[PDB]
Amino acid sequence: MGLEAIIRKALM
Amino acid sequence: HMQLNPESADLRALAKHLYDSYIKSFPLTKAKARAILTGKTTDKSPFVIYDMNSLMMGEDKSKEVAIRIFQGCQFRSVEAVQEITEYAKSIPGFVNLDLNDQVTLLKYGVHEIIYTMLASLMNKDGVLISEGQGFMTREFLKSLRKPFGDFMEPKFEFAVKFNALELDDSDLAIFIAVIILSGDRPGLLNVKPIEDIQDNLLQALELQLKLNHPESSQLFAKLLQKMTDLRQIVTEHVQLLQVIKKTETDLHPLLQEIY
Ligand SMILES: *c1ccc(C(=O)NCc2ccccc2)cc1C(=O)Nc1ccccc1
Repeated sequence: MGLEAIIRKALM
Repeated sequence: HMQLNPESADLRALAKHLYDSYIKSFPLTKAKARAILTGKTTDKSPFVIYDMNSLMMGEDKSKEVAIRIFQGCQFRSVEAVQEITEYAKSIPGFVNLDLNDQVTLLKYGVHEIIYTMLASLMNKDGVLISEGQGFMTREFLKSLRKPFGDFMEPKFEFAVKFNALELDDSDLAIFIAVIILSGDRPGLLNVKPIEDIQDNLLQALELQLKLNHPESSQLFAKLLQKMTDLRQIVTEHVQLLQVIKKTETDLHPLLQEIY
């Protein structure tokens, strides 16, 4: 959940 | 007979592309880390945290030390995930995957890559921190009260074995790309496109290790065997993350703003 947030932001 | 043919030349070009991107994404490289650890650099000598008094002084050069140290670990892992994601964007084909598959790959891969690359910054004595500005001893970390005392120790156990393979940044750039494009991660939508990129990266890795390691004929196989060590490390790591959430208190600022 927290990990996925950071990943999605960083890919954008 | 290995030949320097168009196919091999392209695999060397793919290896260089990843190496260059690796250098751009990752502030402290294994080449520089090993220079620091062996005292063969002109850069500033790291401050050594080896006891409670050297921790206090080091926090210059939470009421609870073990918690403060875990807090710094947590913030560093957010930073590392950002660096690995930037790297992942440079791997040919990766950003062209379904965005859900890109996310799945990184969510299941980042911990394996974090402990692979943390080994570059580790020796029998300890680990470089603050991009090589500090050195925290393995035994000082082991001295932290349960459950923090046993948090990093399995990553040291992995790293002294891993470091014995004497991989360099050129080897590691491809190895990490292979980890990211693992078609066996749970919940992947479209597996074959991932397998196809992994297959090309496995060819590039195998050729890298043949050219770069004339004295270990089966280093490629030895490296693929290290993925079971990494999976176990991450399985055990995730169990410890939970116990710490259940039994302790402590978010990174980026995470607070995302909500
Ligand atoms: C230190 C403490 C916690 C974690 C970790 O896996 N936390 C879970 C998490 C949740 C959301 C986003 C990121 C992470 C990792 C560490 C750790 O290994 N830190 C580290 C990483 C690289 C180099 C040095 C230290």
